[PDB]
Amino acid sequence: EPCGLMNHLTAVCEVVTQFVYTASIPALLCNLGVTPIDGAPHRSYSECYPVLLDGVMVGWVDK
Amino acid sequence: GGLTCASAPQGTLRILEGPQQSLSGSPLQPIPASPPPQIPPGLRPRFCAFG
Repeated sequence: EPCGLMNHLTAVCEVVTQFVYTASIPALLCNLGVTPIDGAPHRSYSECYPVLLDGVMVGWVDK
Repeated sequence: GGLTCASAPQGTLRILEGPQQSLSGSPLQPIPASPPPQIPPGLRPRFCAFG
């Protein structure tokens, strides 16, 4: 009955438990080509990808 | 101090840091193949038939 439910991890696999802070990553992304939400990207939308940094909408990257 | 309006801007230059050049090497670096097992040197019959 527990077939397929009780899986077991592989040897190399590991759960991420270290909690860090994501302060400089939005500024780093906007220093790269991430045009943020409020400004307008230099190509039109639908030729731009959403960027989602851990639950927070960040911007619009050109294709 | 009136701050009147102006015309429409033609183009918008986007300044951004350049792509990371010379980061990846032109050949690839793979993990080497684990060797096939060798017959070890110095193997001899240690069992003699009794009597």
